[PDB]
Amino acid sequence: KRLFIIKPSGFYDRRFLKLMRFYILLTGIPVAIGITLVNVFIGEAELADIPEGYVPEHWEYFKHPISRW
Amino acid sequence: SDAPPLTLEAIKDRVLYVLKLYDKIDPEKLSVNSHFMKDLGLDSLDQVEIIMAMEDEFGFEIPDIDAEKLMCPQEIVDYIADKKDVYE
Amino acid sequence: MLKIIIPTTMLLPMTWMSKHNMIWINATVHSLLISLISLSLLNQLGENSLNFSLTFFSDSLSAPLLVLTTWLLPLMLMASQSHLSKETTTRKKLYITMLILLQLFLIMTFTATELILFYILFEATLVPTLIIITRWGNQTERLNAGLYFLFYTLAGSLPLLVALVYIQNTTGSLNFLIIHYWSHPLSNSWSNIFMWLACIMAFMVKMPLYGLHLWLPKAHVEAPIAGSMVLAAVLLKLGGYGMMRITTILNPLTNYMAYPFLMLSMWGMIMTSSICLRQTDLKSLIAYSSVSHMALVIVAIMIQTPWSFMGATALMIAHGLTSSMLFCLANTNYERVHSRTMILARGLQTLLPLMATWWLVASLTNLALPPSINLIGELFIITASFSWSNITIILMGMNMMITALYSLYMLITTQRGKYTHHINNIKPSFTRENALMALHILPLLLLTLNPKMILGPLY
Amino acid sequence: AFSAPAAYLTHQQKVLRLYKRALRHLESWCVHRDKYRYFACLMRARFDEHKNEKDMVKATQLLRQAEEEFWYGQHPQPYIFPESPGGTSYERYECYKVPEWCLDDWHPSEKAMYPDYFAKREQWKRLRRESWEREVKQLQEETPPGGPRTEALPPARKEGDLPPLWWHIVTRPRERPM
Amino acid sequence: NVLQIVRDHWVHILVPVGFVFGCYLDRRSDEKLTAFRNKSLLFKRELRPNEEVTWK
Amino acid sequence: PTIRLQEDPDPEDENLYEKNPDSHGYDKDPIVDLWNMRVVFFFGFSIVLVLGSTFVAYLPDYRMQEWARREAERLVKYREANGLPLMESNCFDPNKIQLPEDED
Ligand SMILES: CCCCCCCCCCCCCCCCCC(=O)OC[C@H](COP(=O)([O-])OCC(O)COP(=O)([O-])OC[C@@H](COC(=O)CCCCCCCCCCCCCCCCC)OC(=O)CCCCCCCCCCCCCCCCC)OC(=O)CCCCCCCCCCCCCCCCC
Ligand SMILES: CCCCCCCCCCCCCCCCC[C@@H](O)O[C@H](CO[C@H](O)CCCCCCCCCCCCCCC)COP(=O)(O)OCC[N+](C)(C)C
Ligand SMILES: CCCCCCCCCCCCCCCCC[C@@H](O)O[C@H](CO[C@H](O)CCCCCCCCCCCCCCC)COP(=O)(O)OCC[N+](C)(C)C
Ligand SMILES: CCCCCCCC/C=C\CCCCCCCC(=O)O[C@H](COC(=O)CCCCCCC/C=C/CCCCCCCC)COP(=O)(O)OCCN
Ligand SMILES: CCCCCCCCCCCC(=O)SCCNC(=O)CCNC(=O)[C@H](O)C(C)(C)COP(=O)(O)O
Repeated sequence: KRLFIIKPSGFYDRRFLKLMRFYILLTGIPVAIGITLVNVFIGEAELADIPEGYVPEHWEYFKHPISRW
Repeated sequence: SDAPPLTLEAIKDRVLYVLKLYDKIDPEKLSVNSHFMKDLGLDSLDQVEIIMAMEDEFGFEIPDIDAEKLMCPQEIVDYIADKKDVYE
Repeated sequence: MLKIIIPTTMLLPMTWMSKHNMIWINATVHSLLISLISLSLLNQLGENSLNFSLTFFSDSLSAPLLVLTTWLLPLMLMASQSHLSKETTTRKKLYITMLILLQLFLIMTFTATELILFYILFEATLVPTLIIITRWGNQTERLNAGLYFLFYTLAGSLPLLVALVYIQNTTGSLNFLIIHYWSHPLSNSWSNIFMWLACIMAFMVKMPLYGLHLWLPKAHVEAPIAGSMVLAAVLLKLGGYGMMRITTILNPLTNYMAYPFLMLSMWGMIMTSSICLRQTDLKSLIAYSSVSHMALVIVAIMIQTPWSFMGATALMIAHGLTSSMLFCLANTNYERVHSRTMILARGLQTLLPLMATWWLVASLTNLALPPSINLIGELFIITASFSWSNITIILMGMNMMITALYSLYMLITTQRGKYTHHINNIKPSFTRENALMALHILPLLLLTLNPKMILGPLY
Repeated sequence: AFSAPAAYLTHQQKVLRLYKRALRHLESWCVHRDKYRYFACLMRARFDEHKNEKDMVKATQLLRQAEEEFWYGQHPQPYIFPESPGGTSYERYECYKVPEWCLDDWHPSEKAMYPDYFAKREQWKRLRRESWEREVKQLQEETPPGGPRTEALPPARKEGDLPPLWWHIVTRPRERPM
Repeated sequence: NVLQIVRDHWVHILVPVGFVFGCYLDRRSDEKLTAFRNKSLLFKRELRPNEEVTWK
Repeated sequence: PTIRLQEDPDPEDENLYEKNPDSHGYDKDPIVDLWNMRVVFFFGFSIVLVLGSTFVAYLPDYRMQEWARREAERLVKYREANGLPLMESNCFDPNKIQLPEDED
């Protein structure tokens, strides 16, 4: 026969975990999608020689677009 | 799953079973309310052998201080029931 | 460096002009914002430090320490607002003001270009800490603790002041860059021996070195929760940072002036770890653990190798996070049962499961489980010490064992077994407490992915 | 476990306890049922040999040398019932025992489930609150002036009285609580 | 509508304004240390046809 | 009085859950408490943690380790293409050093 199981309250831990997951995901799903879209459509730069008489900007010495920005 | 919840009725049948398997007790004149020393004519060592038989029966050990006073089958039934949390 | 500093100062009138019921919200929001802005000092050039101006500069040694300070402020605010609820508006604003002034002094000390400014700020940190301990401390013993914290510190730092002004008279400068580029060997003379001692003992007492450590159990145990958090996470690291800076003018004397401090630190590592095994107070246990960890840092700084400096930086950061988390965990239970005795409340895992998870993770980082940065720092220091002498492994090995022992002892005593029958006022964990634990723990775990950030200048 | 202890054990209680211990350790040595039954009857006989001794001193010395024999000949690894204080299941289910006062800290959404259980719990709480003062008064009545002498508690004696100090005995968690 | 909510939330401009002011003062501090701009043996360079300074 | 002083009795601590069964432990006022929870969670987990970890993960190579690797590659190619030693035990040119002339 079904008896009652005396446990401490699980409402508050569960609510905390849902809130933490919610906020972390709220801002971290857009970042994951943005990094994917950048990596797929923009991509990294390719190594090239410095053309004659040309002087690159300081950010043009890095290959990843996010690091460059 | 494991064993079904114990029912006072199964308990008491089992205690009476072990008690009529005891040679010093008259089966046709033993009752659930029979005093061990007073009605059945036993001494303390017989009563000790009886508690030890009861632990062998129900697979759990009974402390000496508590046992000193299980002087009738009904008291053994009540002890086992209140220990193993059986209400019916 | 001005961009980080002015907003921190701004925090002051922002909290003094806020409504009575919005002080915590405002302070927490803008503290977090300041922490985010600071996060941008981690970009380091490589060959040299970033010199913003004549007065301030940031290093790879410095950047991790500043981020930890700024991150610790909002956590202290979250931990404080519970036990300060009954307080008047003005006294709550005064408490927050103390915390803000402490953050301001700390940021400046780490980035000051020259030693006299470093000394002044490193000493200015004493006033808010003392006020916090003695005014908001729960027990009668706080007054004695405050005196111990003050006097032990000043008895070390005043000879440092004399030594610094003497050094600027003989060298012409105390600017750290000039100090480094124009470094010349220290001869072996009585004058140089006492100059070495006067340059070292202040940072030794800040760490603390074993035998000069008696102020720390008092002060860390008698302080309110935020006071304890900042005392363990950041204020102990002033000694390590200052020693790492100052030991550039001390060569080649350190080769043999370091022997007694190494002996004290290794044996006292063993001693304080053993002490943690027989402790009836739960805060007392966390304090002595801090001592044991800082002994390891003292050894690393004294042996003067690149691997030892890297390990010391990593261990300082990791200890700062873990020790603050452990103090907050103890304070939650204290808030429940109003006693610090460790065997009073038992079997708390049955009543508070998620807090038991936080306890387990904090205890696992305290014993330096791989691949946490606690073990990264400890392993680098142990390797450097092995190179220094192969016999150090025996002491290092023994310490690792005793640390595991008392860490799991604390965990088992407080979380396992059966609950004390009489205590029935253990309410569910608040969202505030769980979020405080997570905000301690997530950053530590995140740091494992990018180990180089906390490694330091030598890297 | 359930009975209040006394200031000391009588000679008779010591003798019965030694009888039980000797029998259990003999069963540990004598694994099989028939051989144990034989040697247990021999034990009972050797025990009955001095049953009717009137000299208390010689009875005490018999008990003492019997205890010495038991200690020299005990089983180093006697059988223990699994839930007994040395058993392999002794405190196995203590992590599942939650005190009942935890149920008052439940969220109202948690108590929305199980309405009948919580109504009946409110009834039990009313009962305890309305019995407490009578319990205290009765205990003050039935107790000697120099404090209690044993750990024994009196029953209820009036019409609607409850035995004093009953709440934490009646509301034990369970022995298999989950 | 906005009068009293400005009067009770105006404190939320202090720290961002301090941040902006600090960035400004850092730039002004940089403007004082230009004695070796385009003068170091490692980075000395020929100016582009239209640029005035190598860094500001 | 057999007393020493006129003192308030030490009060019992109040349970935030009693007047607010879902109270987050930030404040007695349920609205202020809810908003304290929200600002903590947003500015700590959303802003600082996620965006800050991303910013630190994509920090440009100012430590010059890629540059150093490419430089070492050039040097190794040139040096074992010419039969030269990979590294020289002298960091500085011995022709630019002027040792003290006599050693005894
Ligand atoms: C969680 C809730 C509770 C809280 C928990 C606590 C949470 C705390 C979190 C705190 C916040 C943290 C923030 C940190 C942010 C860090 C971001 C970062 O650093 O990015 C790094 C990095 C960024 O890349 P990058 O260096 O910028 O790019 C370099 C290249 O240029 C790029 O190369 P490419 O452009 O060529 O590649 C293409 C592109 C895209 O690639 C593609 O589209 C194609 C991929 C290949 C697909 C091929 C098959 C598919 C198609 C087949 C079928 C269709 C075709 C056939 C159909 C017809 C069939 C007939 O690649 C990607 O975009 C990869 C995805 C990147 C995602 C990054 C997400 C970061 C999130 C940051 C915030 C964190 C929020 C957490 C929650 C987020 C939600 C999860 O991303 C990764 O590291 C991804 C990791 C991939 C791992 C691969 C597996 C390796 C496993 C080996 C080890 C394990 C072995 C076993 C172990 C032991 C077991 C026993
Ligand atoms: C509880 C924690 C407290 C903090 C720990 C503080 C540690 C301070 C200890 C200082 C380390 C060593 C100090 C100086 C190094 C050598 C000391 C000396 O004994 O060595 C010999 C010195 O010879 C004699 O020993 C002279 C010193 C003896 C007089 C000092 C009294 C020591 C008694 C211990 C008192 C405890 C001091 C700490 C107070 C708490 C070396 O011979 P010598 O080559 O010729 O001298 C080298 C100096 N020269 C080159 C200028 C000539
Ligand atoms: C509870 C439920 C649990 C189950 C759910 C689990 C979900 C999965 C969890 C596991 C996730 C594993 C992720 C593994 C890491 C992948 C990304 C990683 O590689 O990023 C690292 C980088 O991590 C970041 O550096 C972490 C930085 C630290 C974050 C700090 C947060 C802000 C500060 C907070 C206060 C700090 C106080 C202390 C300061 C000292 C290293 O990147 P790297 O290999 O290079 O990238 C190569 C390509 N790049 C360089 C172009 C990107
Ligand atoms: C909380 C407890 C901390 C205690 C710390 C105490 C130790 C601090 C270190 C020594 C303190 C005094 C050092 C003096 C400051 C340095 C100045 C200096 O270097 O000048 C020396 C001068 O050196 C001295 O005069 C120092 C002599 C000592 C005077 C005071 C003695 C105090 C006690 C000394 C031993 C204690 C130090 C270690 C104790 C550690 C704490 C237990 C050389 O200059 P000249 O005079 O020009 O000599 C060359 C030209 N003829
Ligand atoms: C392998 C394991 C080791 C085993 C070794 C053990 C060795 C045991 C040897 C035998 C021990 C003795 O004879 S012990 C000698 C003790 N002598 C007496 O007790 C005499 C007086 N009798 C009484 O007091 C009561 O009648 C009483 C007997 C208590 C019964 O009472 P009830 O009837 O009212 O229950």
